[PDB]
Amino acid sequence: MFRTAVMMAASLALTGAVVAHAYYLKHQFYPTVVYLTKSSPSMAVLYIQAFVLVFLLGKVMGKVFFGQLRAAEMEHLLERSWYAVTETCLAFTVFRDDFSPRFVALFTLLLFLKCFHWLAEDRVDFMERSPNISWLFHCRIVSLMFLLGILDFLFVSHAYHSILTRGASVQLVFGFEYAILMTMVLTIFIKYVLHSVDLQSENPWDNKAVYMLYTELFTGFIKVLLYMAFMTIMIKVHTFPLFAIRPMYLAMRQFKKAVTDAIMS
Amino acid sequence: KREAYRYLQKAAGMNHTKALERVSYALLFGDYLTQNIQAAKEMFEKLTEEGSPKGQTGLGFLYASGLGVNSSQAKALVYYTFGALGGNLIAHMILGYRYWAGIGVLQSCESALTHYRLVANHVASDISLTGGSVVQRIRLPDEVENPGMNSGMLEEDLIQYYQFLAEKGDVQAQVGLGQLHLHGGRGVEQNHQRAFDYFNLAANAGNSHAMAFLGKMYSEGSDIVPQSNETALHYFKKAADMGNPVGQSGLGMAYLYGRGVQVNYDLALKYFQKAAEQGWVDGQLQLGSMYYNGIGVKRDYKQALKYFNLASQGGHILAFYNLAQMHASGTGVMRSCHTAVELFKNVCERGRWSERLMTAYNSYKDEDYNAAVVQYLLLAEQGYEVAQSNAAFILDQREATIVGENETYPRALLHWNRAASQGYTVARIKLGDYHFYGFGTDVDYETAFIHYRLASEQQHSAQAMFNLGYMHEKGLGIKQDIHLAKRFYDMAAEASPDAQVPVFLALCKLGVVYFLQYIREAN
Amino acid sequence: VGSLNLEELSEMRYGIEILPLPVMGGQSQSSDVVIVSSKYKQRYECRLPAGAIHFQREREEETPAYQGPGIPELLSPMRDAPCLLKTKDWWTYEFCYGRHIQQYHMEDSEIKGEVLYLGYYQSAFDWDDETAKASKQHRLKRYHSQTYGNGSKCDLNGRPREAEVRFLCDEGAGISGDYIDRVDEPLSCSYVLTIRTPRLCPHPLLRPPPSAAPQAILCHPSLQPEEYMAYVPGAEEAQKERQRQKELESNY
Repeated sequence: MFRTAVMMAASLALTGAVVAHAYYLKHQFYPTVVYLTKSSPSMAVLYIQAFVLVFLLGKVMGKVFFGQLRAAEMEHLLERSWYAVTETCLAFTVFRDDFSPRFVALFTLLLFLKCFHWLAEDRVDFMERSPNISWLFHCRIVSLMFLLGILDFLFVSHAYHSILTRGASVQLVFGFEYAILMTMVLTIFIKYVLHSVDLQSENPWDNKAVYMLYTELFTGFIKVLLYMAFMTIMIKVHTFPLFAIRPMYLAMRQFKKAVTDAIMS
Repeated sequence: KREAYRYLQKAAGMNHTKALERVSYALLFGDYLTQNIQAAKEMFEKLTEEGSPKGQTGLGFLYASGLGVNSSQAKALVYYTFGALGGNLIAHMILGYRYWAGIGVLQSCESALTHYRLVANHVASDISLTGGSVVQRIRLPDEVENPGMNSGMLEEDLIQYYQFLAEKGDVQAQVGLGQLHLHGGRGVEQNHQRAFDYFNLAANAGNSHAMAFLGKMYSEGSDIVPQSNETALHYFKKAADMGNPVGQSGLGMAYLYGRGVQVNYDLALKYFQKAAEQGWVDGQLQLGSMYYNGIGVKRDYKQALKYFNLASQGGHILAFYNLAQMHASGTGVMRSCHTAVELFKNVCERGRWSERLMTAYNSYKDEDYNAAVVQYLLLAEQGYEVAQSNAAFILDQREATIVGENETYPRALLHWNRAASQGYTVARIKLGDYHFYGFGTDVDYETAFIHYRLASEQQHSAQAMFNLGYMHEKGLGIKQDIHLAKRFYDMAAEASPDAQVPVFLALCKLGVVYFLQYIREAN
Repeated sequence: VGSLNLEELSEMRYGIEILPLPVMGGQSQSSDVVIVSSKYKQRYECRLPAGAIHFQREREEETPAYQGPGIPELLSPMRDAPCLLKTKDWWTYEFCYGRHIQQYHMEDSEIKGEVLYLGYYQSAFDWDDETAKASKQHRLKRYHSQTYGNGSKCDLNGRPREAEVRFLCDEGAGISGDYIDRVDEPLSCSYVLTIRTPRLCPHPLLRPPPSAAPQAILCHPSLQPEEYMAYVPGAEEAQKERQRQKELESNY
């Protein structure tokens, strides 16, 4: 993590230089802050420092929960992160609410949770074959599962309250994304308990593995249903969705492959 | 100009007063010549011993503002009074401000009223015989604190765009450029030739204001275009044919003073009323003047007062002059001296010498801060608001090397105090800072608190409210109360949208301290 | 570049008067005289007062306690004529001394809308308690303050309206009577009334110290030592006429 430490040190030095420049421009306490908030490049450097701190926190949390593993997990993280960044910015333009740093923070937190969900899926796929099974692995998995579930439930409840009170303007995107994340967490829990039952039973117990596949396909159906409902509401409210069309196609393709595999089997 | 002043210096020293006075007032202010404070003092002393109004006024300024020779508010008063009695105007305005603000001499409204009335009468004659020059007042504190705004002077790109539009054929652009060149200012020097050319170009298209201003210029006369009463009358008639309020006012003036036609009061009254009904300031002023004087009508002071108020809201100096005269003499309205003095002061701050500010401003942008600070000290002796603030600011940042670096803060505090009494929020906040940190005077949290509170109450300054919240939180001057601090921070937040982040951070700090205290007291 | 006597500028005050025609010029040059010539080449000599060169504080006695009526006694006559009225912007305030503070909207000399209570008489600030810092504030700022609480409800926080009624001295209020000068209020229900009255002016501590002593400047027209033996509202206008006439006549 030498490169991460170097990057965070560089960002900290840059923000310290910006703060020092502002302070030496206005010796008081209020005008320096108002100049920082009025000048654009200084606020941009502050945003970069905030993003770097978020990245450091994400690295710490990933080391605590999963721990390194530096593999296709990282490649999937990068690919889905680029896709999610494109989708998020698209959905942001989808509405006139530009800038709005609180909404930017909300989107960043959503991206944080989505990246952690993808890493959880990759760790589940690694666990299904031949992991370093121990007490700590189970503890990490259950702790991450409970944390993600609690946070997702709280945020979806807040989104439901917001859309009931204010309306379906921008909070519905968060609601649907966190609903998809809840489906992902349900799939993760099902896969983990199935693998635990398979491991604790010594014998392969294949009669349940097919059932696990059944559960998987059912969950996929649920997911695609949610997505199509999203599409419906997104054509009911505004003109035409643009941000989620590619994820819709991906979900449709995955469900089609799953149902074809189930039929041929 | 430099070569002209070289000729003057060659003719100065020991021969004839005019060049001596000119070169002395150039040496003192550092403009058009290298500043020589001691040489200026010598010239002023020689002129005072021999006798001259301007030479005595300069020496009085030196003895009053502390430049060059040791300050003495007793001899400076003598020199100022002899300059005022000699027939000068700068001495008159300086003495008027000194009596109005209670500086140096005992406070009184009568003496300041007299001095400002004399200066206002002279400047009113000047603007009536010339037309008046629009003064562009720019203050360094707001420019430095807000560098992204456009100052009173128009940007060069905007001037180029306006000239391009005028050359393409835009009649309104031509009229605007002609008006700017005739009046001057806003980044454009006053030019009669360019204004005349633009008015001629716009008149060929059919613009009422074009021939209206052409007739006004012909009636008033100029060094370039010779005076022609017949041409002015023709242009006024042509403008008034299509319903131009400026042309109507010009034709009414011609009828009143018999320029081109005979003296007819009824037609002048009708044209003035027609011009006033269209919102034209000059027409309203003329109608109010003829109603107050009773020229052709009965002397009803109510309508004259209303028209003068409307013209003053329009921005005409003569309206303020007449209103101050009415308030001083008790004519039409009750005799109140304070309002008359204020109106006379606002009139006098529009004289020819008021242009010197720009020159001083120029010397501020040329890094020659000494001459800028001397010009600003002079124009702050006269009681300007912009000059006092600018001089205090320059003395504050220590860019002026003329004053002793162990005495910049006393004078800066003095000028901030003067600028606070004329209603300037920045001055009150800076006085609070000076008494807070320890600049100028010893450390005194009580006085800083008082000035901050006064600024917050009078002008509703967000930074004043934030500093009040800080003082209540830290327990400086007043008892340490957190609830009042929260109230003041909320008031600062609601008083301005830019105070969101600092108030939020200060409230976060206060909440952290409150939580720590709660944990300490609770088990 | 040079010294600036800020203390002299603040405290010392002068005024110039020219005598008709004495003869100075040959006497001591003790730096208390200045040689200045008029526009018509006539020379004068203005003799400065004692406080011009050397600044000396007048030995003013320290402000003692009022041997006569006290501060509450000076404010006692306010009960005789209470309920001072003053209209500012959209609201008119009625200060009934010792009774209450009221706020209401007046249209065509008629009270309209809800009538608001700003506070009732709670207590008076006693000047005999010098231990409190409020005594220092009052003495350094020269105002006598009272509090009015338990007023009408505030539609922002629910706390009762609180009013701070402070009195200052003003001789110009002797003819016009007691009148409320300033009204201050932040967005909260915290009213501040500043009233200038002449009843408490005779109090030395509350009366601001003028300490002016307008030391006059005497400009005795000077003459050469060779011609000396051969010759052996309306107030301001009169003063200026005197000055100009003296200058013109001495020019002869």
